[PDB]
Amino acid sequence: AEYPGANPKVIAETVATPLEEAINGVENMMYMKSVAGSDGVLVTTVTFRPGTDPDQAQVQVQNRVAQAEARLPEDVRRLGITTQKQSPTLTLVVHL
Amino acid sequence: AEYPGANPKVIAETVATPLEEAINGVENMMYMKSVAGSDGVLVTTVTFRPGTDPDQAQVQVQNRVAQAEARLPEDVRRLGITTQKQSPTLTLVVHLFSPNGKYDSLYMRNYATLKVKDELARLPGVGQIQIFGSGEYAMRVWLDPNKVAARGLTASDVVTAMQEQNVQVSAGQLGAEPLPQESDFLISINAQGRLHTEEEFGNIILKTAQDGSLVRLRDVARIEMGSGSYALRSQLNNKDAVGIGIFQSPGANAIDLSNAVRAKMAELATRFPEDMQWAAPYDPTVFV
Amino acid sequence: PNKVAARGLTASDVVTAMQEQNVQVSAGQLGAEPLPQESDFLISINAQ
Amino acid sequence: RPGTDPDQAQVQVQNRVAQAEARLPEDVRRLGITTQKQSPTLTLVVHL
Amino acid sequence: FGRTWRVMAQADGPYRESVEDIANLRTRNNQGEMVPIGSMVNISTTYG
Amino acid sequence: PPPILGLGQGSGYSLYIQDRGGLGYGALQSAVNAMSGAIMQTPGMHFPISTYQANVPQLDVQVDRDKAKAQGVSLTELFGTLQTYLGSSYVNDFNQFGRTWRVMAQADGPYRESVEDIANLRTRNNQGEMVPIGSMVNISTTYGPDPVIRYNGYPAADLIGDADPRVLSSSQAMTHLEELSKQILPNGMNIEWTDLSFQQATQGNTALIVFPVAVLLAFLVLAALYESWTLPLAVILIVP
Amino acid sequence: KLYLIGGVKMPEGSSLARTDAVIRKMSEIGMNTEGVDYAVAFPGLNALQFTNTPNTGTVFFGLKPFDQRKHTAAEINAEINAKIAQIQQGFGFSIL
Ligand SMILES: CCCCCCCCCCCCO[C@@H]1O[C@H](CO)[C@@H](O[C@H]2O[C@H](CO)[C@@H](O)[C@H](O)[C@H]2O)[C@H](O)[C@H]1O
Ligand SMILES: CCCCCCCCCCCCO[C@@H]1O[C@H](CO)[C@@H](O[C@H]2O[C@H](CO)[C@@H](O)[C@H](O)[C@H]2O)[C@H](O)[C@H]1O
Repeated sequence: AEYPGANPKVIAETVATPLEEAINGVENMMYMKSVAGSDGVLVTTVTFRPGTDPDQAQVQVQNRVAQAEARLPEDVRRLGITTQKQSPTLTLVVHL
Repeated sequence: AEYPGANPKVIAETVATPLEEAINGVENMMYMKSVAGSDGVLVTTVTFRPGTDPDQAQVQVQNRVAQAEARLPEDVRRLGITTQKQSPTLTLVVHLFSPNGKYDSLYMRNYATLKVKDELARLPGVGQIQIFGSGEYAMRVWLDPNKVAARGLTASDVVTAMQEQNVQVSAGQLGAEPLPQESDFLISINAQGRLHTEEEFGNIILKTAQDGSLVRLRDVARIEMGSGSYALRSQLNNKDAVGIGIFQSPGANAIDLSNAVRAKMAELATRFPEDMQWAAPYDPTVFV
Repeated sequence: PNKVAARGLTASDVVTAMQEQNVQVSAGQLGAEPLPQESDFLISINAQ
Repeated sequence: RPGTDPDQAQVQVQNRVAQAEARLPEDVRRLGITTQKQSPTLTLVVHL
Repeated sequence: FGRTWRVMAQADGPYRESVEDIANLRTRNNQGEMVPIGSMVNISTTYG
Repeated sequence: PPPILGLGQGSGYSLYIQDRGGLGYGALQSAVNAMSGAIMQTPGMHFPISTYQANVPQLDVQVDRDKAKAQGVSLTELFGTLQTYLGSSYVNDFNQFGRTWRVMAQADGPYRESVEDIANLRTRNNQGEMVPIGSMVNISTTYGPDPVIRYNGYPAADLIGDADPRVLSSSQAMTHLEELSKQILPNGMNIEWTDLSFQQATQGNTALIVFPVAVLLAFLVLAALYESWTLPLAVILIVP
Repeated sequence: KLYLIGGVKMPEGSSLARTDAVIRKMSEIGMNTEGVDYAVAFPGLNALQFTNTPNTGTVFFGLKPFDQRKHTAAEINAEINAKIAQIQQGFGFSIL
């Protein structure tokens, strides 16, 4: 999520807490963390039990986030939250 | 769905009806029902053919409500509408209760929200926990219409004052790009405009008087942190209480899970304030 | 549009008028909480 | 491909449109994007 | 308490107990005057 | 680097200290400092590393709403000037190169470099004149964290450290550091494991049943081949 | 099933306070009943829909285990039902 111009504290209190509240209760979530940076960016990582289906995890998390969106500040809504599954399978890195 | 202050009639007409028009035809659905009460809450239950994947059913239903949300009333969707599969098998119901009377159902229910809810839902085997009693905390500003009208003010004026004066805001940084030369320091700026207590809310400025004095919210309203819902009470043994319904996820060990939640409650025992204890009035695993 | 303009009205004017005069409204109820003395009746209010 | 589970395909395509929404114009993201498994096969037609 | 909650604005209970309480709520007209709503509305008993 | 992508260090520990009572960011930083000292003075593990730094300076702009109403400037116009000028404002999208990109409005760099710059941006009052906002704001200095970290819904700080498989294996270094967490501990603040540690902290260890049943199966098929409940041992005891 | 399900419907248009009074009365009736360990009360709860209506209420009588009871749950049901049939304020019931 992006809150352009926001400091870490306002991001944590007005973006991270409502999102964590809407995500908590998703099945097979073993833990989660939230990182709020001075660049106006929040990265929330939800890690699930091993053997979980990452696609079902992603759709459930994204659904809870979508329902929490309305209680988020207007410019954050306008920029749009994104949910995506993180992959560990780095194969190549290419530089220009 | 929630529609604060709405008649069951218009909840059915403008919230239940368009939703139902959207969810109808969903895959494997057996039937759906919609109950709209005078507490402003709509509950729509969609029951599917046995053997249907519950998670798949949930994603399809939320797909259809997502299509539907555009035509719902603004205040309905501003609160959000939640789609969730039901865990049918109850494994244990616990109660937080206050035998003497220090704590009311509001305090105990929100203590459940804050201290035991999250640390129960992460136990190995639960599928769904449910809270029954009072409601979540809410900053209630109880207006007196007569005093509001006396100062030449309207309800809309008061609401716009609360909205304009209770906001966070993003104050940016000092020394960020673009710059003709490299900066030495980066400093973030905080400009807090969010209120945290009843007194600050009461200190909201509404208008200026011919007196020249500042007309304030506490001049025309009683401010409290009360409940967001006054629709359901909970008592255990005629003492104020809040009931927690624990539902296991299919494939779990119900005996082991009930033992686990009981032991967890005994662990949170160390951190309760006095005059608040807990009970398990019903245990359905004993049968097995 | 000729008649709408003849009344000095714009398409936005008529559209917003239609927005403002066909709308659902919530109107609460009489005898609801909080009360210092417990109420006997709860009477829902419908505004259409 | 033939033999692929249409439900898994639906969920994956849905996840990826969800991740791509932030790279689209705001006017599009506002109106929402639908993702349904579907066969273009008109199985029959009923005439009134 | 680390969480987020709604702040709500409503009339205090004792001011929404009667029909006349509804008729007595006031608002602003096109000349700045405070007028009660009872003059422009009809309030009827019904069942539902 | 790590042996794998996605878990953490090699042998060792990943830990999170969280505050459940509201002790504040300074208390968390003192907790992490005292801990890291304790881990260092423990002979095996070196100084642990974290991303938490509560001593990041910043500026707090409080507003005098009384003076705001006295001067006739709206609170939302004040916050709006702060927002657009200092924090940038998202306007809308535009299409170029066949793609869609953001339009951002912000004060140029060298007009948001000093506290006088904050005081110097101007908003309009009810009399319609343009007034500097510095008269109504009180910019002070404070120290906080960047980034703000939360773990399991509570404020928290991470702590990942190197191991000493030649001194203290991770399994009992875990309970060691649990003893330290009880040691350096305020009530309402606790620790929780993450990455491999969480596994080791919460695993329903099954090896202690796979090893027996394995040797049982071996002895049993040996007995079948040997027509004896006593000859198979003559092989099972030669492996150690 | 180690519990009984009792409830009340009050006259249409009643307030939740009246239901609360009636529910408290039947709760204490259940307590003064032998073998009923608990009187779990939810005034405002409609048992058929588990929605909230202002003129209905529910109370579960949590029974003691049989080895400490000396009455069958049907007999507790009959006794509590005869006791709460005396309430004229509304229509109260207790079922298995
Ligand atoms: C004795 C407790 C266990 C009973 C077993 C439940 C089986 C009954 C059929 C299943 C239906 C349960 O339906 C349940 O409705 C209740 C209505 O209070 C909701 O419960 C709600 O209670 C409070 C107060 O109203 C709300 O503020 C809260 O957000 C929500 O938890 C549950 O979210 C829903 O799951
Ligand atoms: C010459 C060019 C070399 C390019 C090398 C690119 C690979 C570099 C990898 C960096 C270190 C790998 O080590 C890895 O670090 C990441 C990032 O913190 C950790 O990742 C952790 O945080 C990330 C960030 O949200 C989570 O998505 C993840 O679930 C969690 O485990 C891994 O647990 C650890 O295994």
